[PDB]
Amino acid sequence: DIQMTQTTSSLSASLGDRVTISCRASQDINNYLNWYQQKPDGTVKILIYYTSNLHSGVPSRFSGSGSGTDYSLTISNLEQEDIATYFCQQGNTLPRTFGGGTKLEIKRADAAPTVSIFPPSSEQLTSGGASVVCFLNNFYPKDINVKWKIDGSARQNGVLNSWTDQDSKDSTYSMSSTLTLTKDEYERHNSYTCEATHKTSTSPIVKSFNRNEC
Amino acid sequence: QAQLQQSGAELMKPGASVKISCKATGYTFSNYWIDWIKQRPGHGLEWIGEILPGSGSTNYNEKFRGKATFTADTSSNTAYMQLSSLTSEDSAVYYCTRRGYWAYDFDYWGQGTTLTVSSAKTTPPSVYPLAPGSASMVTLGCLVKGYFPEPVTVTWNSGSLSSGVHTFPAVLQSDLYTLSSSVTVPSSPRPSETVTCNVAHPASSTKVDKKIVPRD
Repeated sequence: DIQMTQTTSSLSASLGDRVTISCRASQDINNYLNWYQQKPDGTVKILIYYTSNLHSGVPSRFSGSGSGTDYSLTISNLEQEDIATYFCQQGNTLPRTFGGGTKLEIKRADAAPTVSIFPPSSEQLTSGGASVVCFLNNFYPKDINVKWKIDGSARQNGVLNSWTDQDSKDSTYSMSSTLTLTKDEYERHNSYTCEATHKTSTSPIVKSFNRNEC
Repeated sequence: QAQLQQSGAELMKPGASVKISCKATGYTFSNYWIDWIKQRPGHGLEWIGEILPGSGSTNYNEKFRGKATFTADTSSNTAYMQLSSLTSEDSAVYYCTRRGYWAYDFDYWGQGTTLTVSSAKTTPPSVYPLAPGSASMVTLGCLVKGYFPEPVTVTWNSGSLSSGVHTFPAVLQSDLYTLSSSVTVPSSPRPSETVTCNVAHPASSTKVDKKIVPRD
């Protein structure tokens, strides 16, 4: 077996920037090192075959060098479509092995999330369940925070979250959060608050609603 | 446009087996070898084995050995991979590829199939609509709760609305998944006009349409 190693597993870079992902091998590979690209949604397409250098009909800003153990793929001009995960893979000995990967991100202006909270639907209440959805969308950087305060109190229980991969048309991220409870406890309070804390506002962007108001 | 139509069965109880299917049309099926790769959500892209359609051939990974077996079929042009003694770790996304003779690269990848080993009863995604509650751009939503196994297909306006849309990965809470999607539009559009998120779920062959209507 041959252990393929990719140094940085994640990489952030600004548009236009050149970028060089390096993949190392357990020993000489006689130059049998390929390069692939897996954008989100699992779609993968090769990039270079034989020890880099060689393409397949893909963009010309992709290239790669490499000798025996140290090869490396290079992106010359970064386009807002190059955001994906890049792997390497030697097809010399057996079994065929891949590197760990390298998620490439495109640094872009710090923005704030657009929040939106939503009350249980008429439909789910009929079923004895109360779920409160809050959306924190199109923000950057990806590190943001979310807290629920029911009638001025704590979350921690009944909240499930879900972050998205960076968008490919505006290098932004978005988060969804869901406070769930039994319709029964939903009716025991009046104020429900989605408190989001990012680093673009020295004060948490807040959305919330009450129950008799509706 | 040479490619490989993939997607075998996605759900079988632990302790049984399946046969992910891989159709490769767009070149001469028996000329080049085929590859089967594995990608568990822990982002590891493991190389399973490889078969040459014309012969019998094969080179398995001394790991998935006994765990996988590559089936021919020169006739229809479809490669197969049966996985047995299935457990929670075989649950992952499997890829089939074509290797290009001369150099050992995988030039054309299929869209991979997602396998789910589990003894959980399939269940219809309950769909509730997310409509703004506090009386330019407004965001609305669809909450798809309690559904197994994956996946579902969420769209807005039979495909007509695709920008300002956001569908978040699901979350297993307790045997059931629950996912939601959001879609933003200019204020004028709604509720001045209709906005409906159609969610699909083959597992239960359920296909629902829920339109967002003012004041919850």
